[PDB]
Amino acid sequence: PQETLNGGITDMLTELANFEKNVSQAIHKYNAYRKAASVIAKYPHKIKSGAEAKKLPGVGTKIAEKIDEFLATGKLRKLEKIRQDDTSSSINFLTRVSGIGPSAARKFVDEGIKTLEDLRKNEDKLNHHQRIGLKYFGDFEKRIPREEMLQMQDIVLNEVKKVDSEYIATVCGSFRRGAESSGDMDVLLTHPSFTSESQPKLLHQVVEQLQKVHFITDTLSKGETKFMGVCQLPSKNDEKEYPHRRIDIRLIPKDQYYCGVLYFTGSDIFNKNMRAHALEKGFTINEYTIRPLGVTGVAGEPLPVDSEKDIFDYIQWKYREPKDRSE
DNA sequence: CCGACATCGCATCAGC
DNA sequence: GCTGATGCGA
DNA sequence: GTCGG
Ligand SMILES: Nc1ccn([C@H]2C[C@H](O)[C@@H](COP(=O)(O)NP(=O)(O)OP(=O)(O)O)O2)c(=O)n1
Ligand SMILES: [Mg+2]
Ligand SMILES: [Mg+2]
Ligand code: NA
Ligand code: NA
Repeated sequence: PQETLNGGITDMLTELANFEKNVSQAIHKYNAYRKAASVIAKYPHKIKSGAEAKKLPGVGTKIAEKIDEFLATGKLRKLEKIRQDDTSSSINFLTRVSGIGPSAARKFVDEGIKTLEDLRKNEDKLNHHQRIGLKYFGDFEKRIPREEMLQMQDIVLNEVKKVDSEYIATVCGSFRRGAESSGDMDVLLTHPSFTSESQPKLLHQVVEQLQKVHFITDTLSKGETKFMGVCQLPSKNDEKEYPHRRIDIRLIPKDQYYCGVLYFTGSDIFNKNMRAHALEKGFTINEYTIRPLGVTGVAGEPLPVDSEKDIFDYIQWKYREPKDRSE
């Protein structure tokens, strides 16, 4: 029930997580540190020893050692040192630009480019995605109040039906889990003339419409089944301008619609725990189709599903509402 | 001691 | 020209 | 880094 309880520790693991991801390029250590931080964050006691923390799932030998040091000194020497290392701190920060991953960030820092200022000086060395992530650096780190999400949802739902009233658009992600604020907007899309069976420009025409009314402002990537870009709420004539926001639109076949709603509603860790738990209950689920495993796991055919708890029963879990799907 | 920890679409690079 | 590998964010 | 084969 508390961030403050073991906050010194959970911050330590979060920092260590980011450096593995961005500097050491180890996505699973990043995931491992996060898991440890999470379960420790829900632990309703103030941890007194590393042996005490090791008891929790996700916490093992090394993190136990790290906790002992922190508790008996108040610092982590490995972390103190990596904090003050110019190269490692520069690589880490640069990855906060959308489009710049660990590879490119390491590349830029190697040739002397270490700040936003240096980036804004070297546009020739940037792909289109990166120029936009740089441009809207501040805004993309701002959270979106649910009030604005509802306003955003209004424009989207309106223009979708305006193109063709047989479309269905569902706003998923954290917004659908009911969160008070979101980091971006996720839009699920479907149309009767697109199933797992076979109208050519379904995604293009929705996007084209949203650009027409000046909702979508930039395009990070776009194809037949998926769009990633930037959007903006129009301002009140006297009042100031809104931040540019990240938006993703994806086109999913209608006959697989609900599995997509489940997945893109999330959450992140929740989907990992469902697909890790299907493999022990003789199932295997992705964003398209839950399939009943065979004996050695030979994957049967795509079942029917006409609501989200259909899936929860196949897998035999209690139907948790979206608001309870953080993990 | 050692591999799994999920897989996806799209931009861009490596190379025939 | 093309296919495939990689990086990236989800 | 953690878990389990
Ligand atoms: N790595 C990831 C990231 C997201 N997802 C699914 C669950 C996420 O809810 C859904 C959308 O990703 P997302 O926008 O990045 N996260 P989410 O919407 O949950 O929260 P926010 O960042 O928006 O606030 O993707 C996933 O399965 N694996
Ligand atoms: Mg979201
Ligand atoms: Mg998103
Ligand atoms: Na443990
Ligand atoms: Na980034």
